[PDB]
Amino acid sequence: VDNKFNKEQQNAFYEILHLPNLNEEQRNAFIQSLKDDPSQSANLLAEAKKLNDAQAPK
Repeated sequence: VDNKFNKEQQNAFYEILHLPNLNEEQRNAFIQSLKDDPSQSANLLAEAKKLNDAQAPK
């Protein structure tokens, strides 16, 4: 994105797009959240990361 978001948000976005033990509802709320407030992306990353890892297989 050249006029939409920044790399920090798109790198985080891809990071989220790569979560294998995530769900649509979560991946959606996150992606959307990222699309809403790109500034707090790193937060949605660490959050989607903690969630994906926390909600993953034992």
